[PDB]
Amino acid sequence: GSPEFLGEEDIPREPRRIVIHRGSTGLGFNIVGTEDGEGIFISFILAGGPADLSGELRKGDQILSVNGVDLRNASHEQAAIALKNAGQTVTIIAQYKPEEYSRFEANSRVDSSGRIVTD
Amino acid sequence: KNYKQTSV
Repeated sequence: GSPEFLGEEDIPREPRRIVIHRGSTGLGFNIVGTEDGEGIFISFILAGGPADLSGELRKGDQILSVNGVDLRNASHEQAAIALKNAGQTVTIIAQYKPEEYSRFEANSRVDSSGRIVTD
Repeated sequence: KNYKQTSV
């Protein structure tokens, strides 16, 4: 989506519902994870892809569910399968978890507004 | 470590 929380406005930390209509194309974002159970997170959103256009997602979001399927404790492959096979309309519940995400990316941290910074 | 990344 377009930028909404500007400057040092805090990024909302409650869960949100995002509905992406992508037909039979990719969603246009990457997911990262480790074990099962530590969370599936958005690491990257492709410029001009369906998530960028049709959705309101950001790097650092945890994917809580896809089309009502709970992914909070999913394995990485099964989360990828769930997303790829979700169909043309994809309803994601996401929640911004930048502290957890920041542990994946080198020299990264969370600033006072909740933004992920990489030095 | 045991880290994985995938495009969807």
